[PDB]
Amino acid sequence: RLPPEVNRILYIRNLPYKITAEEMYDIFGKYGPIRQIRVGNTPETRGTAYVVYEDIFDAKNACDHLSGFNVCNRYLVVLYYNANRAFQKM
Amino acid sequence: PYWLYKLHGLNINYNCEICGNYTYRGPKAFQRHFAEWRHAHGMRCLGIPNTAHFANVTQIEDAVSLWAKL
Amino acid sequence: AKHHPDLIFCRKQAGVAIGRLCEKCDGKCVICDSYVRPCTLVRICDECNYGSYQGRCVICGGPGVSDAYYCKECTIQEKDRDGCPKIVNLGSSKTDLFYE
Amino acid sequence: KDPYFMKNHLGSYECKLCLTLHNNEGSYLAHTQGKKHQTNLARR
Amino acid sequence: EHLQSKYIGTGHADTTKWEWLVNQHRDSYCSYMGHFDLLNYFAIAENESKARVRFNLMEKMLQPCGPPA
Amino acid sequence: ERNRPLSDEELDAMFPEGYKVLNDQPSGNLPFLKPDDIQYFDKLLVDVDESTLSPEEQKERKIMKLLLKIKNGTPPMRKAALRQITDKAREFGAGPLFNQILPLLMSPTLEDQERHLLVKVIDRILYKLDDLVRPYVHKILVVIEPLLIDEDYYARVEGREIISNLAKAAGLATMISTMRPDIDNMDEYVRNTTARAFAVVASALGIPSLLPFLKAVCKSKKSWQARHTGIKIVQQIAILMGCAILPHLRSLVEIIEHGLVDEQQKVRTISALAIAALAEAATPYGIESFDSVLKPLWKGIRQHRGKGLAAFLKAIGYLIPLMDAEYANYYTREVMLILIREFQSPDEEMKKIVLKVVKQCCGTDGVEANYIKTEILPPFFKHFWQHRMALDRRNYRQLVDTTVELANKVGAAEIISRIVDDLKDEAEQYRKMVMETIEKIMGNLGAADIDHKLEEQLIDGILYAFQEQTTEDSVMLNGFGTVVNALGKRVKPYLPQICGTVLWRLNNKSAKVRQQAADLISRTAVVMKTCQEEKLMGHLGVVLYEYLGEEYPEVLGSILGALKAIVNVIGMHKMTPPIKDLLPRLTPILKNRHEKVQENCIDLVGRIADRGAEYVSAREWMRICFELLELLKAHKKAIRRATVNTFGYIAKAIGPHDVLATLLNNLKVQERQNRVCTTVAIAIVAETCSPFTVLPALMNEYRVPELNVQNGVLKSLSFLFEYIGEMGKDYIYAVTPLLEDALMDRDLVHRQTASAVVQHMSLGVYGFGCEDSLNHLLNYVWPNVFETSPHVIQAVMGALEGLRVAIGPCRMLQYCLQGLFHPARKVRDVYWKIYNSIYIGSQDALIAHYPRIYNDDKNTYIRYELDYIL
RNA sequence: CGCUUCUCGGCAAGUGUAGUAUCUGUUCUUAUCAGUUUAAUAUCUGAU
RNA sequence: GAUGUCAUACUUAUC
Repeated sequence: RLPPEVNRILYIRNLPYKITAEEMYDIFGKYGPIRQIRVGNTPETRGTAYVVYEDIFDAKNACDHLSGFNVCNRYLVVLYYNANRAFQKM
Repeated sequence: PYWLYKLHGLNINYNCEICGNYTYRGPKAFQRHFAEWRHAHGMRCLGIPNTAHFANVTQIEDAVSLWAKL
Repeated sequence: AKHHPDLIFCRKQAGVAIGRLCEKCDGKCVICDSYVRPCTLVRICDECNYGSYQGRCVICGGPGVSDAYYCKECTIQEKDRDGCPKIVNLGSSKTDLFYE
Repeated sequence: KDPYFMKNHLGSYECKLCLTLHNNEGSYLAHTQGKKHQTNLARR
Repeated sequence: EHLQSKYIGTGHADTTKWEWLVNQHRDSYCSYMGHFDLLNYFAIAENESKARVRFNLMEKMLQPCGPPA
Repeated sequence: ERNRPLSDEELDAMFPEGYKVLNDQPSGNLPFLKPDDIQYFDKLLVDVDESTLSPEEQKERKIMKLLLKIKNGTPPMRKAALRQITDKAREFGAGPLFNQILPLLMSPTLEDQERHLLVKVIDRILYKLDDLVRPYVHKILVVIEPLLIDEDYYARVEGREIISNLAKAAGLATMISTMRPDIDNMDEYVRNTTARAFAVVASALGIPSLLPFLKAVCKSKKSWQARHTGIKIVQQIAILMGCAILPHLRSLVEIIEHGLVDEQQKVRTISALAIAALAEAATPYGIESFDSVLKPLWKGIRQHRGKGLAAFLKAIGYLIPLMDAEYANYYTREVMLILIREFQSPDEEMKKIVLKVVKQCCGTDGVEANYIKTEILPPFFKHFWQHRMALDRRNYRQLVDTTVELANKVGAAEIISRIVDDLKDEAEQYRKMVMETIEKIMGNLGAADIDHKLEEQLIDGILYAFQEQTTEDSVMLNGFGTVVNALGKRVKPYLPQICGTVLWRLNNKSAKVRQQAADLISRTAVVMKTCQEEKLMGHLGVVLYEYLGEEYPEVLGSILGALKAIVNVIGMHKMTPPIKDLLPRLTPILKNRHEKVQENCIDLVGRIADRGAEYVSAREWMRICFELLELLKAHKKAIRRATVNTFGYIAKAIGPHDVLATLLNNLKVQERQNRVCTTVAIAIVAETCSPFTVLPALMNEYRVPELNVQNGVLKSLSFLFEYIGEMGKDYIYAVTPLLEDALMDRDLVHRQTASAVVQHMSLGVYGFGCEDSLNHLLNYVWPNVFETSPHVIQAVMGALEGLRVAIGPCRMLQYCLQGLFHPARKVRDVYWKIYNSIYIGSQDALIAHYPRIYNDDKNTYIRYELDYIL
């Protein structure tokens, strides 16, 4: 029993730019094995990242436990990955 | 077009015995021509005044009976 | 309720058992589903509140928290003098979301 | 420069030649190409 | 369907004039029997008392307009 | 499909630029068919090619093709297929529809969602196929039979609703004729399903409609299986209908008294179960009707032992509160020894029946507390308080209810002295059951019987149960809060010992331990103000103000709830975490995408706006009002109700001049649940402050050429009128030209909003002498009753029901005049519905407003009583 | 020599359910009689 | 004016 809006990939917005890969792997890997993590390296895409997990239930438990996580002084938000919303800049 | 003549009720033969047994190709067209100058000029020859009681009157005998009853 | 057109009420003989509401639907009316200007409480039937059905929500059906009451628009339009506003059958509402 | 497409009082598009309505701007530009629009352009 | 079976006198789309007239006469008889002012007016208009007027109103509830058609 | 592994190319193709890594298709656009489901849709892979080779049954293949859009298609495609199947259910027929739906639902490789969609399609095609599924009644009853015995409650409720719809559509003779060979079947599960279906049909069609058929099925002496199926159907009808078989209790008891006398023990057990269900359904009732049932039951319970004796003991325990005081005292004095002798029974069903009967055996006078504490409570503590009873839910809840009944009857201290030793055990389920029993004993009886030698041990056991929690259940925190509320001032040498454990649990590697500590601090927040503890609460608030950096959002929401509980239990302007250093600290906390944490932040912002509005420099509120528009459009139904109150409090504090412009600018968003929430917030701001200051501005949003903004302004005006009520008599003339111009628009949504605003103005200004504006609104809403939309028809019906109560039933009868005898049936049905609504609203007022009707030839319709004058 | 205050110039809010108003790809110049239905049209069913 | 496929937008303090 899972909603169809959830997926294996999760998007993070308003992320700190001084965060390293180890801190992101420790924050994303707390709910399960993370398959991949891509951080933005563009001025138009700064503060956003995409974390794809190996399991769908682990990705849902990670997305349920990352919306509003305590970070450095920004309001980071975790949301589900959408194909029509990620390609809005093109 | 045939669809605009079939949906609006056109191409339907109607006989009006008041105005010399004229032909009408629509019920709404006959209702619009009933309160007109031609139907009033046809009804003025029989002596009936142009009122609202003779709107749906078609035959001359029924209109004469409605004029004599009032 | 007014949102789901397939929801039907009991419309039975209302006794002396007062209706209850859950925490998710606290303050809302039974018919108009409004939370402004309450005027009269809801009277449940004898079959809708018996045994394990006592102290339950009339709209949702879970555990009750507060007392159910109707708004002023239902008391002025004589809508509270009808039968018991208890939702018995649940059709196309909160059923497909649990399986998905 | 289309002299038939106008703006209504509800934030929509209206074709007075064919007397059609369109909610968004993407449907008004796609309504010029068709059978009824060509028939209204040829009849007038 | 169920509204005509639960509350009598509602009506439907295929309701005749005789049944509606009988329902209106029954509602008028119930309003005359319920309200004391109409019963007092009916007792002051005739020479009978309130009990005879109530018995005449109760005996006229069965087919107040006549046989149906 | 959703858990399948993907390659690197599929992961790279689903990501945009600017990121650094740290035949098989049937007829085209049909969805993917399963390899095991290529039997029902085997005729869809080939082309149709309709050219003099297309029978009617090939159109039924289209009824299969929409089924291909219904099983595994798109949800808009599934909605379109359901609409095409419901709109064409009479034209397609029930025959081929049932012949295509019966092997699809009977597949051994189905799923839960496909079965739910098939049940929804069968329920949706049941309203248009009335009086036509009588040959197809058995084919639907054979598919709906295992749905009532399923594990899920929603599927069982859907099967019961489908059985009730089939019983309402097929009548009573066809359901009795179809289930007549289904009673003497060889399979016991099919016979039980047929008995449950017959009980559901008897509950949906009435008890005397199936009472002589059930009496003839129970009185027939041909086999024990038919009598057992009839007794099971009677037991299911008694367990389904609680208080509905109470007038029909004597006719059921006269049929149940004929059983339990044959040589078959199964029929006697079924009759005892039916008698127990009839005693538990109508209780306290059926005292005189059960006098002839206790005499064989006592003989069967005293002469034999086994499952039938346990069923007779359960029936006696169910009928013992349904008797008098002397009868229950005589029955309890002769059944306590049989209950004590059955305590060492190895069977689980007999032990569950004994635990269910022990709760009803001691519930009134007659049973002394000393004998129940001496000879009943030690065997109940030695035989039922085990580890295996906490595994099953039905064996744990009944044991907890029996323990609560024994604590309410004998005493709470004698049960608390024996239940405190299992609180520090190694099992989580037994400790949770002991904590739930302690919470029930503290809530029902209290803690006045607990002395000082047991309260510290109970507090230590509760601390050991809370500190050794492995699950996410809130039973232990609720039990600790109930124990603290029952203690009150007796927990005064316990607050430092709890604070040292709550502060140590906030710093750990796990994330659920800090959330559990914050929930325990929030549950014990009201016990500190009544115990003269102000420094500990001020220390806990200063700790929670700095402990908001927990990375888990479930711990941050619990910390926010604990801070809100500490701010509610203490003063708003006397908190060591003051409002001047907390409201800017929660302004980035309100932008969280969580459900409970954002709702707690919105509740804290509303409390800080309602109680501490003088603690800001009138600048952070205008910045938080722009963030309040982003707090809506959430699927929780809790933050959207508090954001409107927070916006109303901000408009009452900082003046309704800045939030109204933001609410008008946020009304043009073209998104669901974002325009109604801003309209509700604007209505709450107009109701909290003066409604006149938002009066021309609401007249300005209709001036912009937009349909959504005008609809939002009309909804805001209707909600403000509904919130005002009697105060809308002065704002009716300013809204009357807007309601007159909104009803003449071509859009039906604006006309429905204007009809709702007119209904709110009629229901609010009823009885104030404003009938002219109500009549002017009714004269424009009267052509809006002929719409085809159900929402517009419901809005017109609400406007008519408001105008009948505001302008009077005479104006409603005059507006509905000359429409009952109309030639057009589409207007005559609406006029008859309006006349029925006016008669249901006011039936006595239609006598004086009735028109004068002349007398006919055979009948008379002239009212001669009201025509006479003195 | 150091500290503090004021002013000026440059530097991704998603999913599921209920209904509804529009164009976009298209169809009927079959001439009478009888039946169901429609306020009246339209449509369907059998015989030249 | 209707039909049947597709798209857009709207409503009921729906979740």
